[PDB]
Amino acid sequence: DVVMTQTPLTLSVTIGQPASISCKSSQSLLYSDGKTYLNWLLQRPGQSPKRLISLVSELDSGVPDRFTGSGSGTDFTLKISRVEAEDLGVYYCWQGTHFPRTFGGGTKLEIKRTVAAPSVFIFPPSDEQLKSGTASVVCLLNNFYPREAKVQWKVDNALQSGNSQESVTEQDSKDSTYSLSSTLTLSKADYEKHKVYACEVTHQGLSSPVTKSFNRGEC
Amino acid sequence: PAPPNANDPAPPN
Amino acid sequence: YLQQSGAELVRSGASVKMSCKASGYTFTSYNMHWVKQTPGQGLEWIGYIYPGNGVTNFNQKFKGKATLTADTSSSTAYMQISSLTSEDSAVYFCASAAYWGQGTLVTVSSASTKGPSVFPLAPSSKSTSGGTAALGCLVKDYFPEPVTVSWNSGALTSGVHTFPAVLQSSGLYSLSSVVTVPSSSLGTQTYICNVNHKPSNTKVDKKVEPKSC
Repeated sequence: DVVMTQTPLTLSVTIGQPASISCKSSQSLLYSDGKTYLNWLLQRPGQSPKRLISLVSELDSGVPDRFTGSGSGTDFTLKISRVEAEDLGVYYCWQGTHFPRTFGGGTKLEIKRTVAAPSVFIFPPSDEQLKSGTASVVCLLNNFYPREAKVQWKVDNALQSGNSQESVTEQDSKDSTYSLSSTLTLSKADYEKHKVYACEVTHQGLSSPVTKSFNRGEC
Repeated sequence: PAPPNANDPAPPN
Repeated sequence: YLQQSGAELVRSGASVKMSCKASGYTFTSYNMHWVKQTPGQGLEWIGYIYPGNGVTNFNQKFKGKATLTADTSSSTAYMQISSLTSEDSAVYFCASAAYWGQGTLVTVSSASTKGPSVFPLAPSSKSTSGGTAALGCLVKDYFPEPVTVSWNSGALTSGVHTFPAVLQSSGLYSLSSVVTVPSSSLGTQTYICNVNHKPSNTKVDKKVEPKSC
């Protein structure tokens, strides 16, 4: 099989920076009709791929002219003249000359931006869920950068471990930030043993840790 | 409307 | 434009058949490719069919497992995969000319499907920040992926964050979908989360109401 070697693995770029991605094939991609079937794709986080370039250099309809493709034989490059926030995602090359068709391993383009503190929100469990015998408490951190954030649960000031799960969004295609949820889950019986439920958030955008809290049954 | 380029050659008949 | 069929739960050793409906280009003029996306987000070519004459070509790895067909009267392409195993759980895409389909998720498992419970994340003074309020829906205890979540029948998209599901210690999945809105708005606007889980044929609409606290 023809191996497509893509580099770099990751691009960490600021808005306005040029970027370039290299694709090297292990054999020539020149086909016997004289065309070189080398395509470039972008898969933004959460979406299907979209083709940007075909036949090495030909942009698809709607693709911004900031993108250019070049190369021949075995060495190919995708260049972005100045990166915009919506360019994030994973770029792939893929060759259509040989069987099997093969793809490069992907280059992840991530955007570097200024630090942005999270907005922090907390949700007590719903009465519907409590009636079923479980209490989930949710702490939400919205639109922050960088992605590292420390979220600690405290129940009547006791630090919790072992009862929560976190999930982080993909980087946002418009403001290049992340959001994160932390869900503390207890049985109703355990929930009812305690009064103060708090989530404490530490992040480089905050001058000191932020706590959001409620007393059980006040809501 | 200029049709999109192929990703790869079609097979013969 | 390529529109693929919905997600599938299939038992180990059984088969799956998925479709890809094409519009807006000449279906019969381009190879129709099928591509598997691996967990690490690599892409792996399965094969193509050329709908102009029916010729297929395959990755040797999928020969004897994959069958590709194309209905030129309806501009629809089909892929069948037989003898499924754990390694066949993946998202599968069709691709042709400049277009890719949205993908079909196939989960290979013998476990029964289970629809989600949907609970409100109600806004309150504890979910306000700088004049905005957050609200959402907690979608809990379903199997397999995916659930889709829309807000107000797809009319509400700005500021929505539908988080990647987590795997619970039970083996069921859970996710939340949240939105940030003006806090001035909570008495007049209606926020309904629409949750669809195709494998269990579950559809839930839940109006999220504020708490008084």
